[PDB]
Amino acid sequence: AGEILIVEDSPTQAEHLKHILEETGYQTEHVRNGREAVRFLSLTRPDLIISDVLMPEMDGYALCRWLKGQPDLRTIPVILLTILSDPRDVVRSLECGADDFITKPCKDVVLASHVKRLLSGVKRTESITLAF
Repeated sequence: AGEILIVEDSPTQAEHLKHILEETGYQTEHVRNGREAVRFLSLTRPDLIISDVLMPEMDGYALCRWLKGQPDLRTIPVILLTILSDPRDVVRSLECGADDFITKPCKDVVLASHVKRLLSGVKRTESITLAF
């Protein structure tokens, strides 16, 4: 129990995220950019999303802004994996509206506890639901 969508362009980094999250017991799915995540979320609802920033088509900031715009999807917790190397990085992060920020190079332990914490938070909420 725990279905997590990983949004990551680097195949090896995606794999590392796959390893450490499945080892703690989550089921995971992988997508390469934000636009693919949109296509995924048309059919499937994950419990949590982890997105990197740098990606083709639709970057992680843009995906977060989009997710928080959608009335049924805004509730899914998003972790932004980000690198803050200049003031524009800080501004883009502050505006994207992710639920959690983790800067790259990170400890697996920290990523682990963040996922856990955010997922214990959404244990306070049907086959058919109307979108109106």
